[PDB]
Amino acid sequence: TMDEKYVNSIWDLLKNAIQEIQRKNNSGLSFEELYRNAYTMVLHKHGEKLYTGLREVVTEHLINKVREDVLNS
Amino acid sequence: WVMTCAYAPSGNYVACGGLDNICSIYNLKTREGNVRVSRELAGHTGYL
Amino acid sequence: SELDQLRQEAEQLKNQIRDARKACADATLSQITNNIDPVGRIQMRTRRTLRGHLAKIYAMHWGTDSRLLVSASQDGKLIIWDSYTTNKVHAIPLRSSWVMTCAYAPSGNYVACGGLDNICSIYNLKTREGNVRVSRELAGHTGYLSCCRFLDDNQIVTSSGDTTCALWDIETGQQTTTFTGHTGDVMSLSLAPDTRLFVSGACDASAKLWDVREGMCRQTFTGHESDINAICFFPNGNAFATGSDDATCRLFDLRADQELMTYSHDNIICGITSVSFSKSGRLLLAGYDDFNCNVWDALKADRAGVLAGHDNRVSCLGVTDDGMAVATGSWDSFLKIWN
Amino acid sequence: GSVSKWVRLNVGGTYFLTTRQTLCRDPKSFLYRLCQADPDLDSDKDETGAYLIDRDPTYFGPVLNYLRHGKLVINKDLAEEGVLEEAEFYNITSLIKLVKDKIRERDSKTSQVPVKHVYRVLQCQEEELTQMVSTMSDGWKFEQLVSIGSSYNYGNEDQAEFLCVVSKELHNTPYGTASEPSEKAKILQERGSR
Amino acid sequence: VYRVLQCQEEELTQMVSTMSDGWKFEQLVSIGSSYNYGNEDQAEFLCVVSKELHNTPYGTASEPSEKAKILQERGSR
Amino acid sequence: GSVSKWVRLNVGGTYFLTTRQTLCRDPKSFLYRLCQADPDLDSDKDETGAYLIDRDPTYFGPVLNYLRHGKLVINKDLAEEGVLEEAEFYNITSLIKLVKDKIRERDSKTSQVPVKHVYRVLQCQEEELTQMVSTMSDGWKFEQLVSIGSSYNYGNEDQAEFLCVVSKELHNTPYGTASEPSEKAKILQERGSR
Amino acid sequence: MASNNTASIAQARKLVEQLKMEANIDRIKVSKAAADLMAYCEAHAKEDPLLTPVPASENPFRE
Repeated sequence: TMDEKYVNSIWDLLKNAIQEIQRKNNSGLSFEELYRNAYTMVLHKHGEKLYTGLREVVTEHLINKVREDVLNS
Repeated sequence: WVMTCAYAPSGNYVACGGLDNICSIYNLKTREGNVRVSRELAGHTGYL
Repeated sequence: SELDQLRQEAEQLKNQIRDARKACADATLSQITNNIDPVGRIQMRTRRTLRGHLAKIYAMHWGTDSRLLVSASQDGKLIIWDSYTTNKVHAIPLRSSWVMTCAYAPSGNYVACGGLDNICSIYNLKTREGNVRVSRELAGHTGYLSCCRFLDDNQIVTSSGDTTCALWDIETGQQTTTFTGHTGDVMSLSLAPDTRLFVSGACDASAKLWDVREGMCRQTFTGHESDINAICFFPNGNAFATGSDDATCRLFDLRADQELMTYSHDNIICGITSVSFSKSGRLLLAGYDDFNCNVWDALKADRAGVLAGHDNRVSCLGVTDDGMAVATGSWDSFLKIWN
Repeated sequence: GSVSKWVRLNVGGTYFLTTRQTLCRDPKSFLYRLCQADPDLDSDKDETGAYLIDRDPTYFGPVLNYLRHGKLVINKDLAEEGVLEEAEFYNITSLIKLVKDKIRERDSKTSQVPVKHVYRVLQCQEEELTQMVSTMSDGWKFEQLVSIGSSYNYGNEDQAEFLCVVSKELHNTPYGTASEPSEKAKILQERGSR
Repeated sequence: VYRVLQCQEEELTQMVSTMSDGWKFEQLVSIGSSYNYGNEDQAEFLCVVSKELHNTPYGTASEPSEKAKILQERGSR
Repeated sequence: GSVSKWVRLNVGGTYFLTTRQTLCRDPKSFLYRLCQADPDLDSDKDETGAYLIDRDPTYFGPVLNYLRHGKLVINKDLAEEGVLEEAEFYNITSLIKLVKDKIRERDSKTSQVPVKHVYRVLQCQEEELTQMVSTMSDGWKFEQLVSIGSSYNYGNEDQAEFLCVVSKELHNTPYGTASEPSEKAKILQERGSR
Repeated sequence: MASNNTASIAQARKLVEQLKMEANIDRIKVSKAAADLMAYCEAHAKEDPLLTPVPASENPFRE
């Protein structure tokens, strides 16, 4: 049986919520949600996927918000 | 009550059978180092 | 592609190596001189008859104390003979079957074994609870453990099937340094008395000498046209004999990097299944697929003597670590002590 | 509640306070259609909004663990047959397959040949006997001792006096037999046979 | 199911070490002979071994075959 | 109930009322952050003002017992693997290692090479036979009695006329082995070995 | 890899290396090594009991 059908959905939601907390959105997401999602994805042997996705999401959150403000400063 | 003993042409298997309508085929030489059952030929409704 | 230039380089390098070896190939003094002490006839009698094995004995290996000798039978049974009283210090039934190697620890505190089960078992003889408890079960090899030897109570070398002698760390239960240079599966393994260089004999007939601390094949001796059965270093660590499926035994020199001596006769033609050096190293005793074993002068390759014991092949040889006596393990289940 | 971030399910009258995503883990589950708010739903606790489901809280637990942490772990007091029943009822095909595999291994063990005992014949003379029985290796069981008549010395005073059959169990049947091919091993075995 | 393996002392360890999967060794006896007691001859040991089965829920029976019964009669005498 | 110095946590739908420092015992945990003030949290029961935390209460039991008093506990109805994965989710690495070692002990005591069993060879002649057979200690199981062949003192009598091999199962895993460094013990073992 | 003929290039490279550090090792004269080994054997002749019919009680296999 194929199971990435929901894995991709939870990955996109996880990256969205990571971007949201980087955005300083706190009353719109549950820490336990993201917690359990990450643990789930680790248990299905995606550690490289988690690591790379985290790297890229924090990277473009630096690009899209921090860089413009610093250049303006 | 087995009355057939079939020796492989290589000394690698032995087949036997009798009033059980099943042919027992045994692998003599195994990496485990012991004789093991390899296949139980079932499908005859009469004694081998 | 890339292969053509590399293989051309291989050919020219092999030619260069042959040229270098034959360039330093001098006249061998040893066989030439007969004014240096000739061995003469050596009449030899066995003292013990370590009956008590039931299957064919594959490997036998003296302990460091040169009193406790561990022998493995074909059925998966280790007997640690007290060589003075024919006393089974321990009898270990092994989970595996068809064991052919029995490795004694360099402290007499462990015994390692390997068989067609493709797993190397390390057993602690010195468990304080009395019974010989298993220490480790190293697995991950590509084939059967032809032979293994202790470098340390945590460091072992396991000459496994399919061209591997990976150095295993017993402490971590993890292999440390794979040795992959052969093309035929490793069939023997001998530690130098230096315990820094191990020669591995395989079915590629090429005794590959390996540095044990880097993972690189130090040298590669050849001259046997048959798979190497057993290797036994000289008491110097700079030379070693080698026996193969032929009746020929070739004594190689590390410094010369080429065969020093040959050992074969027309009277007996059988694969050298075991090779041993005396305390001096002057005697080379070889066990044959023929039931008896023969000792030659390791310097003139003339008959030192013949041991007419046993009735089956001398499946393994081992000299005491002071060369006072030699144990002949056999396939008729009677290890014989000679002194 | 009818619609909320967290869900208050009612299995056999016992409230499970879990999250929507645990139920929404996979869409081939009975619980997914249970979670959705659509026609053909009249079995719910209309006093708090809890979905009252007629299923056992016993076998719902191990199944809920499958959607909560990707794996189902059966209790020591709940039959894997029961969790197979529950997984088949909830049509979690992957879970059905995994529980079937576990049941297959368990039944291969239990039906016959849970282990394949290995047997060895130590040969001991009477003097050393007790000690090598006392120092007999951990994990091995004594099975038999037999004397042997001899013309060397009948009965006592023999160096092949006693044959001790020992044995030990082996877990290779529930895990499956293992073997790999090698021609050198086979030719050496042929040498050993002769 | 139980079987008797007649053996002499030599191959004894060979077969005992090489029992098939599922076959439990049960018992071993010696036996004398006209020459000495057993050994120095063949027929020095009887090894009784057993094998567990699973046919109780599925039952046991004999599937009919007339030639099988004829051969059973022939082998009885 | 209120969440305060004493915290009310909803595991599986069941409330555990515990002490703040009890959960604050070690940072390496899911519950460490929950003890701290969190604006990051959104799935909490506002109907009773308690944190709805996902995970079964049964396997959360031994975890809570550890986190109170630093040691796990395994019931005869509770799965060792279940509390193992409970440790996995809540991330207490020491507890993960401890429950892994507990599972290791359970498997090893039932492994293909057991730790139990120990064998002795008493020796008696016919006259004293029934004596030491009957008086034989509790917990020990008689295994086999053998006579010995004799060319000395024909008739039923000899100084080694019967050897009684007995044994008993062991429980070595909780008590622990006696193998530990002691040089004088090694000297004595070597001296008695030869 | 397969595009490089199933990594036989690795085998050829490995052979080339082993031959390189075989060349780097100087070969010593056969007469030199033979003389060294016979000198060792003769200097060690008296200390090898296998080369000596030792008295009745000299070795622990007849003593």
